[PDB]
Amino acid sequence: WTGQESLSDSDPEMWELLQREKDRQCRGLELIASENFCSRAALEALGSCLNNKYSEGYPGKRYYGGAEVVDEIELLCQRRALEAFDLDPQWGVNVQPYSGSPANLAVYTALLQPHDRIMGLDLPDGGHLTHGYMSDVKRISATSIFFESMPYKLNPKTGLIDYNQLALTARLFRPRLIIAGTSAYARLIDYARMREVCDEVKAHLLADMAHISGLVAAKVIPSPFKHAIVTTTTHKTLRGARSGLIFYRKGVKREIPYTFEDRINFAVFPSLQGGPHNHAIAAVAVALKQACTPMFREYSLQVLKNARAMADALLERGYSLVSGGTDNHLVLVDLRPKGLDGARERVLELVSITANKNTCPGDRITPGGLRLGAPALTSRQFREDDFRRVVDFIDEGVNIGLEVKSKTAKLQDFKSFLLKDSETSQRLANLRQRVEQFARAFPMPGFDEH
Amino acid sequence: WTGQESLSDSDPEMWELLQREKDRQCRGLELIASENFCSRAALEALGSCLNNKYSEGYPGKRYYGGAEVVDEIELLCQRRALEAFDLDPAQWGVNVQPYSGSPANLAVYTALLQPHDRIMGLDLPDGGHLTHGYMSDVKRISATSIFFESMPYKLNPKTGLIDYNQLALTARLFRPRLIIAGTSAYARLIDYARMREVCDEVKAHLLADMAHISGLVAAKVIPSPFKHADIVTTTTHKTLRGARSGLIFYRKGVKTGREIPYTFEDRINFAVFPSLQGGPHNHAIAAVAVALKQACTPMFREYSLQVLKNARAMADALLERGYSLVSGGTDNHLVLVDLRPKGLDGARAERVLELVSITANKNTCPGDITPGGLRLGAPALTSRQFREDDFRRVVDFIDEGVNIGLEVKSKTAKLQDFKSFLLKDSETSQRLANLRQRVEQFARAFPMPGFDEH
Amino acid sequence: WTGQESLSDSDPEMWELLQREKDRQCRGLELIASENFCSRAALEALGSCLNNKYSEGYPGKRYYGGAEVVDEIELLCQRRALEAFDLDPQWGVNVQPYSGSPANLAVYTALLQPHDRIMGLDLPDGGHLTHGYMSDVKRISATSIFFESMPYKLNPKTGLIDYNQLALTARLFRPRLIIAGTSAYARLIDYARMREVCDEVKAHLLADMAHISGLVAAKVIPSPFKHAIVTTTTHKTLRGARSGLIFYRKGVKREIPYTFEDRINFAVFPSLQGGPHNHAIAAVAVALKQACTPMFREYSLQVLKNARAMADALLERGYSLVSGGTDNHLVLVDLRPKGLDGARERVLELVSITANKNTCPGDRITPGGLRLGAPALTSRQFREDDFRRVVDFIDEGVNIGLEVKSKTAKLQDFKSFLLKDSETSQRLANLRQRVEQFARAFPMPGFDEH
Amino acid sequence: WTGQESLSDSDPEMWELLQREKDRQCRGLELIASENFCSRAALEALGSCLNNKYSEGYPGKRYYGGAEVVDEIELLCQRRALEAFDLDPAQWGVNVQPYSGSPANLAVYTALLQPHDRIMGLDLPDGGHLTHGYMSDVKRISATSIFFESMPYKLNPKTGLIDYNQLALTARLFRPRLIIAGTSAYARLIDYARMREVCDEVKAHLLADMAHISGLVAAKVIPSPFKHADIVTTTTHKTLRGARSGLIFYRKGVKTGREIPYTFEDRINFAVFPSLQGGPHNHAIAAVAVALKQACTPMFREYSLQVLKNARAMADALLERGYSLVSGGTDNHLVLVDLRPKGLDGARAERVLELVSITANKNTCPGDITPGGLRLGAPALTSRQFREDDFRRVVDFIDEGVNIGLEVKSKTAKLQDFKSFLLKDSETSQRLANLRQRVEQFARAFPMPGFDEH
Ligand SMILES: Nc1nc(=O)c2c(ccn2CCCCc2ccc(C(=O)N[C@H](CCC(=O)N[C@@H](CCC(=O)N[C@H](CCC(=O)O)C(=O)O)C(=O)O)C(=O)O)c(F)c2)[nH]1
Ligand SMILES: Nc1nc(=O)c2c(ccn2CCCCc2ccc(C(=O)N[C@H](CCC(=O)N[C@@H](CCC(=O)N[C@H](CCC(=O)O)C(=O)O)C(=O)O)C(=O)O)c(F)c2)[nH]1
Repeated sequence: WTGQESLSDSDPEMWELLQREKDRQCRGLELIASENFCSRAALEALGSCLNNKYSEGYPGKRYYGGAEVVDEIELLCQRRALEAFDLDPQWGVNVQPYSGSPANLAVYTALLQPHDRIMGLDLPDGGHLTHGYMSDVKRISATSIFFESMPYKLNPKTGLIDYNQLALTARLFRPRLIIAGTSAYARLIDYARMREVCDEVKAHLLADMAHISGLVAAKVIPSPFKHAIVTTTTHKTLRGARSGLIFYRKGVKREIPYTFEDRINFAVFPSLQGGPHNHAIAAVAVALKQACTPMFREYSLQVLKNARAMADALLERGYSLVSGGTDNHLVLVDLRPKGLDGARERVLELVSITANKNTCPGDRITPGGLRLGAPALTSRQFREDDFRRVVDFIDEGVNIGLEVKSKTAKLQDFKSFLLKDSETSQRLANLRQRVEQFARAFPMPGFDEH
Repeated sequence: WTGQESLSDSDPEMWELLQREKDRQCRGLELIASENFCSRAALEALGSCLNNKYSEGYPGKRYYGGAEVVDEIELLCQRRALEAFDLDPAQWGVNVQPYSGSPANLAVYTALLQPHDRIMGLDLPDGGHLTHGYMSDVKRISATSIFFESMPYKLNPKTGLIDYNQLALTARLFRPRLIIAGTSAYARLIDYARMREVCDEVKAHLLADMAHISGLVAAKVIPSPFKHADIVTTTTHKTLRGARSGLIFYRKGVKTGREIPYTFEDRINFAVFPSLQGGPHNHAIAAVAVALKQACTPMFREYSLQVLKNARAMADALLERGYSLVSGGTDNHLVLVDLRPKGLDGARAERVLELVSITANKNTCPGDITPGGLRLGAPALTSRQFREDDFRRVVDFIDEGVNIGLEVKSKTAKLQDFKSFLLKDSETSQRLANLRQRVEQFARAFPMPGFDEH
Repeated sequence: WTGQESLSDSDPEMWELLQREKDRQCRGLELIASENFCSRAALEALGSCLNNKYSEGYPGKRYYGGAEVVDEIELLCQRRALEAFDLDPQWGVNVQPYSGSPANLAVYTALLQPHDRIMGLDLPDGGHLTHGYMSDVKRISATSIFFESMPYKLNPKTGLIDYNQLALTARLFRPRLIIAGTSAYARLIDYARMREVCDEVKAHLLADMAHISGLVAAKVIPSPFKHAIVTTTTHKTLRGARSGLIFYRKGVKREIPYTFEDRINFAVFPSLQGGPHNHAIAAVAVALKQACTPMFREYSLQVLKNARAMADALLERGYSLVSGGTDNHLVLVDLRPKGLDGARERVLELVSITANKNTCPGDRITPGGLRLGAPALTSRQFREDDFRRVVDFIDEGVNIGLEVKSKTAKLQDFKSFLLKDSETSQRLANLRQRVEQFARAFPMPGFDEH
Repeated sequence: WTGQESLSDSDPEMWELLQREKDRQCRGLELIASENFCSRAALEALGSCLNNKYSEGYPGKRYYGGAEVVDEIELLCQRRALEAFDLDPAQWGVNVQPYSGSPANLAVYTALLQPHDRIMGLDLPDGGHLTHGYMSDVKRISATSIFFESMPYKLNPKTGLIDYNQLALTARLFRPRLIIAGTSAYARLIDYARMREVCDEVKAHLLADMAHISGLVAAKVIPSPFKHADIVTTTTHKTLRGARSGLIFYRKGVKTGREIPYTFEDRINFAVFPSLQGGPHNHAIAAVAVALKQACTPMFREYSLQVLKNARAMADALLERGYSLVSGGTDNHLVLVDLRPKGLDGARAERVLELVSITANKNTCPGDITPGGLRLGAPALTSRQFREDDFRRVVDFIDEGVNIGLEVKSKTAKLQDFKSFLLKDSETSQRLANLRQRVEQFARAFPMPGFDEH
């Protein structure tokens, strides 16, 4: 045993399940909002020898040693972050977060004291749990256990941010930080609006560029670097490895400076994390060079044009859509007026198009909508003529659930309907086969084999 | 643009630094204790297409969909983790989603302890990690010390072993809710049954950190903490020779007439998700499961027994050169040389051997901001098929390297001037070039796990 | 030296200032809302030998010994509390709080965990600080430091409790306890209203009977013992010594019981306090027997009739009045439409009628109204014909401040106006003399001498 | 109804119990340490018309109005407090609004410490109060332990003195923000300069509790803590022979070129109001100021020297009867008899002497839920013009009373049965009646401060 044997011959049991997943990602049209298909160039760096380097430290201030190469890869991800997200090196960025969720908790540990107060878009309102979600029976997110805070909702019959129930709940809550983060929100954030709301309440505003990372970088969608520190994930829209970073402003705000400088750096290490995943830091810096290319500018223009083409086709098929339309990479289809809901995701799962339940902007265990994300298959060189091609397959998939829902009542029986009916089982097996035949016809980033 | 281009031509600027570090890992003698060289089989799965699967959920309990195949790597990683440390699945459970060892430690705190509850951990300048609860005398630095109150338990400064007396004493005076038997820089073994008797007298949860001894415990090479602890956290890398991730081992099953249950299973699983993390790094989950099956093989046992034999040969050789080792010696994978009797501190050595391409780290010796010792790690080069005869050759290179720094200390005074002395002195740099190149010729001659090119 | 010498001969320096205060309390018409004049029978028990008894314990569960007499005085205050505030001994009461503020913090330590959440009427909205008041620069009340919580406001152009901004801010805050407490609020609390709001939000509702203690006891004003635990002070309206108590429901709410039982008893001791002020517990129990008398029923009917007579006379004099009128013991005069404000209290201070600034229901350092309390001089056998007699003296006092305000700008100069003008100094010296001559003509509870 | 009726005719039901307790205070030998008999001059001011003055504010900084005269009692109470303990007003300040000693202690915590900061205090079963931070091994009971984290510092169990070694040790391991030199049941004196060296090595605020030694310090009878402490809290009653209130003493004035200031003045004043309290109990503020001027007189010095002489005569007499005293003896106002060598616990004695009209309290002796000793207090009867010859007569009555309980223990077993034995046994009750009545004849013969009638 040497340690350089092939995965196919060292452990064929895992090689089995590795390329069975590569099959399913090519066999199916992944329309999950948070999902993307990383490039081979970044996937090669993700599984590189940089995993064998413990670099607990910082540029010039490392507690270890021998981090010669890792230092310049360290700063290059920073330089590429300042170049993919313009502005004078006036701005600083930290690239050590293990993912997007640790990036949000890090900024809280950096700027907020324990049990300090936050404002955040509720998870059933277009956010993730990192934004501060307590349930009415239990505290769910650690951002809600270590920091007390209250949800920030949007207009339930308009789909845009409710700035009336915002300044109201703000003056009555006086938090130290609010979040303008998006997980399921189809339009644009008014940055200048909430910035002065944050000084009326004396709060810092933080967003999540998780679903718009590449949209802001290619100047296709507006950026916060004149109206906001704000954190983001590496993947989803930037088409990279699983990591995260935190964008903080540096310099003056003698004049008063900006305090968002070394406390964020101190929060990710040595406060919350330890060894930087240097293989991920380099993998994403390859995708950070991807973000400075003209192809990425055209790819990003493709994802919005495709998200609007997906919407306009979804619009004509008889679907109501919260928000009114779309101005991002995502769709928030409202299926309740069409007799469908979010949970009855299982039907399209056995057809091999992966979606997710989404909180209905205004309903009452069963959600009422679902969330589709364009950039996943748009990375497969999809087009708008192929983006109304998707819609007929979603329209066909809805009709299978719409008919079995009329033949049942329970949903423990609705999902068992697709298993024992042996007639809908004929209809699903045939439906996925053409979805598999269609999905396999487009290129797929990454390795041909794994 | 297709997305399947080679890294060498898509970004030659990173291909530049990718094999320049692969050179430096072959170019240098990595003596860091926490560092290892992962296997090629795991690196292929680590940078696989499993990064393109968002599986926010749990095996069979996922809020998303299409998780048919991606689930099976999780449950197989579960079974392989319970098999690498010989735990029958009806008595023990394991969670394989922690992104690393630090999120794994904080997850157990959020799972069993309430905010501002009390923790006890070996102090960092005494052999512990930051996740164990380390405050400075001016500031709380680690998040385990901000969200949870904590107090250190130090060692006997003239014994080098964990003072298990000043632990049970101050525990009765502190009433903590969880104690850690976790080690980052300590050359001997933790008396787990001892810490078991302290943890049930005060009613506290006992957690260990197999971070530096995971594979030593996996090969049954050293006594295990899975019989004297309720929780056990570990890293997937370090001694286990895997990807950078973490695990959490919790006991399941049975613990008036009615029986006491076990509460850790569903509280730990809730802490890692949806409380603290989000998308599970499945590319790492599969990579560490690949190193988990290798870890159940007789080859991994032989490797782990070699790590001990090499760590003791490195220690016994350093002893004869006139060096001091706290605790007296070693029974694990690491050495903790005390450089104070040799007229040199921890930091100034760490710079000398760094520019010679022997990677060490400063370590604080019981006594005194600038340390006086270093931490040497066997499992890094033991994975390079090193032997004891090749591990006393390393020691002579360290002994020769110390004398280079020991002489510049006589020619300088400060340490802002000590580090620029080793750069411009065309005579000590000439002596450095011979030692650095000769270590390179020695280090480059050994095999290296992973891709030769990547 | 024996220890039984008279205060007049042992320390004449303090006897001087003791009977100079008894002069000023008789020489002036105390119209402070929180103020009352205690009876001699209770004042005698307040300075009794019960100060020399350390009774750290509880009925039958005392850690000390020899508390034979103090036990029956202990329970008698309880029995008199259950008799002055009817209902089956279904209800329990704790009589150890040192005052009213420690009573509120005790119920929080009893039912709430540290940093749990509260809802409370803001201090500038009719509450005290015990209700949870944070300033926009500093946390002021300890109820706001040990428990995070947010204010509960009222309708700013109606004066009644804003139940729209109540259920709104409630669902978005999900606290464990809300307060319905009054310090400056002229009307009645809808108890049944907020009780079900407290179960929609899953919160306990606590009030402060501080300004209505005797009004609820004589059945003149509605009680909470069917729609609420709720704490109160001993004095203000009950005309007793300075202490406090906490009223908690006992028994069932097998059936689920009420948890408000031994945790309140544990919070006042041994958690927050120590030695019970037994001299105060007995002094107030004398005033608790006062609350079961027909005279107290007629006295309480006098305070409301006088508060409405004071209002109706204040109404006709050209004063606007928030809330619309009055249904309690208090007045919340709105002086801004009359060119006066709250701060310009100094004028009537040198005239010897003591008032206090009150937060204007809707203004912008200088408040805009003041708070008068009827039960203070109503204890001096005042009448309604004597309660419009007050109004002309308040009307005259306003006109002194209204004219000097036109002759100055600053208020550091407005208060120095009444010192150096030597013409308004003639007008104030003459004004207080007839106020002193009028106030001295009525009986005064307590000792003739001290 | 006028409001000026006599208590005897307005409520004869309370006049019933008012002089029935005044009887019982003359009827019995009050041996409680914390208890004293307040002066008539203070009782007149305590139940004065100053209860009818709401003065939410501070001398010169009141948010209300008409506080002309009521202010002057405050500032005079300030001056008299600084004069009773010899503190020049430019170096020390005092706050006179705390309702008692417990709100005074928590006020200093809210003033200088943040929530969940750390406190150190002598454990309650070791000689401390609850305000010092006492948690049980199952529950946090005192509010000082819920809002602030804390840990006890115990005593040497075979010395009876405060272990100042296991204090500076565990302090370096605990990094507290404030330590207390406060005592509730400890017969010797606290080494303040010792606790001063521990409190500045860890940078912590040193606070004392003169609760049991306020008047002993006021008469300069025992060494004072006003030279080795930044804060000092005290009760107005107990040894100071005043009304039930509290005080807080903080240092003011001066503590690179620039000088260090003192931060306690405006932080302490803000904690007592408007943070924690509301209306100042001015009737108590004036009452304690009356006892504060008496405390600066040679009569109060003679009384305080007598409290020591009587406490030592009580101790030396108990020693000869075959009783044990922890610490060895006494140098303050209290005795801590250890009843375990006499075959009897703390609780069962406390019942016997209670029904004989000698008031004691159970006290836990270093060793073991049901104590084994009691706490005897001199200043209660020393205020009744007691002498040492009259304080060994008390001891013989305690010695005789113990033998009554020592024999019933041989005739019963439980303590639910021990307390009903002393009630229905027409033979031990006959022996109790002689001892109780003869203590009554002795106790009734001494003067009593306060009203004879009230
Ligand atoms: N066994 C063990 N366990 C582990 O876990 C471990 C290993 C190996 C790796 N690992 C895991 C990774 C270990 C990570 C780690 C460790 C310790 C500290 C720490 O705490 N050091 C302080 C000094 C740190 C300190 O003063 N920080 C100041 C900065 C002040 C400054 O920069 N300059 C001032 C200027 C003042 C003037 O103007 O005069 C000066 O001159 O001092 C602050 O934060 O404020 C100390 O050594 O005590 C740490 F942070 C981060 N082995
Ligand atoms: N030097 C000193 N300092 C002072 O400050 C001081 C003095 C003199 C006066 N002062 C100031 C006043 C002192 C105030 C003070 C003191 C101690 C405790 C305390 O903490 N005691 C616990 C037992 C207390 C305890 O178990 N409480 C249970 C109740 C459980 C129960 O009632 N029954 C169960 C049934 C179980 C079954 O069904 O089996 C049983 O049987 O045990 C709880 O709270 O849950 C102990 O002694 O350790 C205290 F609370 C309150 N002298």
